[PDB]
Amino acid sequence: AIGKIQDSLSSTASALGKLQDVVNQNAQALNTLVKQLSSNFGAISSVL
Amino acid sequence: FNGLTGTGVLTESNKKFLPFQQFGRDIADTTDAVRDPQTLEILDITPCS
Ligand SMILES: *[C@@H]1O[C@H](CO)[C@@H](O)[C@H](O)[C@H]1NC(C)=O
Repeated sequence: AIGKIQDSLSSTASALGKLQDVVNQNAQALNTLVKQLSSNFGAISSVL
Repeated sequence: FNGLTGTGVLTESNKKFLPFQQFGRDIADTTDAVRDPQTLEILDITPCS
């Protein structure tokens, strides 16, 4: 059983999807926060 | 640089700007790299520590 868990963890990349989604969601939030600086918000330019 | 005001550290770089490109931009449209209008050389802009 230990060998089977070793083989499954070595073969299936979607086993740790429960942590990969957390990391990806943090990446999406950070990227959205960075990209929101590009919006004009009705002004003449987005560059202060 | 040509009216573009900012604070940062100018270092020698290897980003091959195309001959018609004057300014480089980041994800949040901050000025990443500029070409000097006097001597046609390439420089990064890294904000100070
Ligand atoms: C600035 O001066 C240099 C000579 O020092 C010259 O080669 C260059 O063409 C000048 N810049 C422009 C935009 O003409």
